[PDB]
Amino acid sequence: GHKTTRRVLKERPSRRKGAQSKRTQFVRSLIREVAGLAPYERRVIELLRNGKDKRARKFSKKKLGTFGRAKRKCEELQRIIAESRRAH
Amino acid sequence: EILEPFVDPPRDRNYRIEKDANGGIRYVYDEIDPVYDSD
Amino acid sequence: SESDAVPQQQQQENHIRQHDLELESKPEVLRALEREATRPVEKTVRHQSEREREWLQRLVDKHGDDVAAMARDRKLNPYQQTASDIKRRLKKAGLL
Amino acid sequence: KMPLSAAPEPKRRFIPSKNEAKQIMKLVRAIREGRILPYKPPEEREREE
Amino acid sequence: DRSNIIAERKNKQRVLVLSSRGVTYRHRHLLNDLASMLPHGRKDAKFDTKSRLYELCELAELYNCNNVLFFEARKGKDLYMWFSKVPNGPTVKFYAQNLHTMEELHFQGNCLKGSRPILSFDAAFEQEPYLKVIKEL
Amino acid sequence: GALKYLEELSKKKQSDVVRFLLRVRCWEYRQLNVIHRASRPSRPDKARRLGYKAKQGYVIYRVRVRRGGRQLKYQRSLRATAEERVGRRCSNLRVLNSYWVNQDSTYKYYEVILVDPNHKAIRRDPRINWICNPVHKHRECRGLTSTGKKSRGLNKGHRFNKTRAGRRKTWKRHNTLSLWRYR
Amino acid sequence: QEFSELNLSEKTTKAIAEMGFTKMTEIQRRAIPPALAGKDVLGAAKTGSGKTLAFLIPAVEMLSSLRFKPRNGTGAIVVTPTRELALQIFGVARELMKYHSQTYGVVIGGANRRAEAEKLGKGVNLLIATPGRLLDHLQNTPFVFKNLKSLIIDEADRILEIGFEDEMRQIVKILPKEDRQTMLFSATQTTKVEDLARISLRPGPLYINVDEEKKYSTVEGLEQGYVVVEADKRFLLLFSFLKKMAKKKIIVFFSSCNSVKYYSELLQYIDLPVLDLHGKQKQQKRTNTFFEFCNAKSGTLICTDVAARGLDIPQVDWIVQFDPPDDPRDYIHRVGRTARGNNGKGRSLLFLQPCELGFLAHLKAAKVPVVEYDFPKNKILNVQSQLEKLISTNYYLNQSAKEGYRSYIHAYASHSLRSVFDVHKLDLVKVAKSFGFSTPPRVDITLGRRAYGSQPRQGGRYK
RNA sequence: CUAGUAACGGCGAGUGAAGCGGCAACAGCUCAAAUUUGAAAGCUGGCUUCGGCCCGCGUUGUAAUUUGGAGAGGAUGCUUU
Repeated sequence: GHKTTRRVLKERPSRRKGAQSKRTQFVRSLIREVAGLAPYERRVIELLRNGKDKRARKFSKKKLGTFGRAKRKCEELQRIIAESRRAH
Repeated sequence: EILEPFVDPPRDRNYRIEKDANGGIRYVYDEIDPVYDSD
Repeated sequence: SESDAVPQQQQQENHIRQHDLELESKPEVLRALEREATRPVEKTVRHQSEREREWLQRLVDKHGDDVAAMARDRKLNPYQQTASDIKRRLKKAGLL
Repeated sequence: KMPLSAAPEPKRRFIPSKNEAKQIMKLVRAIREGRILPYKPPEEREREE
Repeated sequence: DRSNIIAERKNKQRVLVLSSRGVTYRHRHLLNDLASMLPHGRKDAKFDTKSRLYELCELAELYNCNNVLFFEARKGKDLYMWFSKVPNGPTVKFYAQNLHTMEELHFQGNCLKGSRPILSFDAAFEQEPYLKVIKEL
Repeated sequence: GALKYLEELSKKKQSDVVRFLLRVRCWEYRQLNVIHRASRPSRPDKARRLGYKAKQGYVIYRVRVRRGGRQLKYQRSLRATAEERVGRRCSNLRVLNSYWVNQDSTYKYYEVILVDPNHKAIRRDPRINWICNPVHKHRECRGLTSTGKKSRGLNKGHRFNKTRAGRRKTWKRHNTLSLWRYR
Repeated sequence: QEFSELNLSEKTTKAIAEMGFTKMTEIQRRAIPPALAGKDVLGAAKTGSGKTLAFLIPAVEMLSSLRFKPRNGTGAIVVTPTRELALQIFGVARELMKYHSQTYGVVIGGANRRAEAEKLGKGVNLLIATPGRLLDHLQNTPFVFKNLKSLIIDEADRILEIGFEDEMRQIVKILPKEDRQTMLFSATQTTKVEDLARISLRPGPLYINVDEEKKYSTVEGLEQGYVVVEADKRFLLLFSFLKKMAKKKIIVFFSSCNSVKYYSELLQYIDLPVLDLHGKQKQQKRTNTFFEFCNAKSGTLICTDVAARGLDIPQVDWIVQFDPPDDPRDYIHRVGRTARGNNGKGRSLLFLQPCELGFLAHLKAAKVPVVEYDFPKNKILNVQSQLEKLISTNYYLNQSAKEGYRSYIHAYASHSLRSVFDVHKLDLVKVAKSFGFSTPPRVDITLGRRAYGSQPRQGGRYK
């Protein structure tokens, strides 16, 4: 509508209120190994180690409630499988 | 076997390359068969 | 002229003074308020402690004017202060 | 192999303590007002008592 | 042979019936009433709006489906319908205007469930290529 | 330091370590009294982020609450019932906050951080002595804790139109016939 | 022609007078008057002629004449290949704007991205940048670059050699073009340099040639000595060398200015007298120090290899390359020729770790005779415990050690010969022990299938 | 005032807001997630000749610093009690 000269704004410190911090990633990874897995996470990991990815995604979706949360959990457990094989 | 004495030595696809209707790039993936899963 | 289209260049007259402003017929109360706001005041210049003067004195008695050597000195300057800070403290003490 | 924090180390970890300096100056002010008793080495306290 | 079709030549067709997040009671009722007519259709709901559009093909790959019928809802009032062949086929986006579901109590008729329906097209469904693509979808 | 790790651990409550520890503690709490004094918080990260301090005048109290419906559902939260029962046992204390610590098949266990308003360590601290004022007498009974703030719908937005300033005050404002002098 | 002849501003004249420069080279005298007239400049000068002032005088004059402010963003952008060249130009620009109210800043790959983002958001009038980080800040950070009037591209042959071709293509595409004066410099003239001059500069350039035609790059009359030393003892060996080759002339080359400053303070405390040439001092101090070293019977001068690239190297007994060379071809040929000398032959020693020995294979391919220098283990003066106590107790030396360690790691990471010098093969604990640390400080070494049903995007706006 | 509007409803009885706009009044802050680590620097009690002495709480964290349209650490030079 009306013409005004747009400004470039100062970078918001509230932007990315999640974590790009390496220390929180370190703490999250260490706790995962120390604590272990949930029973449903162990079932998903035993399906993923057998190559049954479709069943794993359906089980995760059923027990989490969203396809995005299921995808994120399946990627996390696949990453855990990858580092476990690398350590093996 | 390096040829130039002081330079750095030079150094699972699921789609198909097909021309689209407009003339750019179109990707053709593996077709889905409607076979019912065991689960 | 406005070489760069700046809306603020007509407004002019990165650190500013923080604790005050630098501001540059009528009713009698207004004139009295200006007079009492414009009258000169004292400053109460902050002095230095005896131990700080002794520290700056001992620092001068060994190096004289080499403020870089005084900063390097670990024995006589335990808090490893920068030569600029010690020079400022010497200037405030009048020990140059 | 490296620390997790890349933050700088504060200068306070390389210079003598400032809290103890304030405490010692408070004690010096207390001795000068005679409020507290000065230092006597323990053998003096043993031979006095 | 797990095709679940017993015939001479099999018409392997599977539909994935899906609804968005902000659907209404009317849109949900239309979803339930339309998915009841399709035996080869699977019902799921609450697809994530912020997610990409092609992720619907990944959701269909999970259920071995080659058709998706998407119920996109905008503002909690507007219904858009997506008819798409999943791997590489065309997509038809539609807007649904006036809805009258099966729960409406004035219709006085009813039919079986999975009875192979006679698909009655219009004569404009061959005299225009876009209506031909819609017709075949 | 360690509280970041404990927060990340508390976020995995079905993992082996946390599941094992929760079951052993649930067994012990089941065989204790319904409302019993806890020497220290079992979840120090959670208590610390809710305002608990290891200072004289701060008290933890563990409480078990029978879970389930009251098909009439109790519009009061089980966490609110916990704070009210503890607030009556410790009628000289002010309920600061509370948090979930455990759950069983028939009970849900919560820990309530309380504050003594008559201790001199609390009355001298400007960060907590607001609770010494008599307007904070029995905050759990008037919906003034966290559960009370959630159950009363005290949020900003169009979704909370009838409850953001009080439901009954809004209803009284909308049902009042205002007649001015010049009509 | 002298610097007082042109009608520069009085602030710029005073700054150049303080530097001590009263006479120009050919490239300054032939580039500054046309560039002050607003004409784009194509150059053929090498490193060390004085091209830095030749592109910094018109930028400073433009910034002062248009009265730029920190709220106006970038006015001039100087793109450099490496971070140490950018830091040298930043030191020169800091000396040039001593009286100018305009701001100046550096943006280099390997530094803090968030601190650089805040620096760019506050407003940097003259921006000396590295292409990858400049492109990253131009694409993902909010800062004002709409008032750009000067784009200087410096040493374009090296930037096209490293592989920043597509980065500069996107940089020129992003940057505003109308009323922008472009000045591009390159010591050679390739097809990629011609392509860059075609996309960047306007249809009418001005082509200026200041280059010696008699380059003596013969591959037979040379002899390069090397010493194989592990990382954790490297400096110790140098210290022993610098205490055993006293009463001699030694030039030592380091990769960064920060490590030169750290080792200067370190050798001041560890009672070994040296002379330092790093880009954090006054130009006058540096010229006087180099003049004093050039007219001395003995002594050792420590400096950066890129800082002494444009320096008249005198007759010295030893030329030591302590850090990896930035330009290995230039190092071998030209630095070996300046090490051999006009009179009785000096020697050029190179410090090699036992993970960069493939350089020797390169010396096998170039047919350059090599000489191996070994050292006894018992003749190394072990001052490691004193060094660690000094680093642990002195806050200024700890800061300098951290800065030198970070600068060494980043310069090693941004290396042209990544096969010979790879940061991933470096043991950070040992090199930090060489710098004087018990534990290595934290640094960043670095700094399938397409989606099912996904067809390429054909519309929409992404910011 | 919006406004008996939107919205919901044996779409009957009816029920029934909110943003903007004008006004009254206006005021902003405290923690948790950091190692004070070159010095628990913090606090409740008791004894008092009232000035400073003991026991205890507390390191499973009491002071100071910081609260994301922020902040810290160094450097820097002015300005404040």
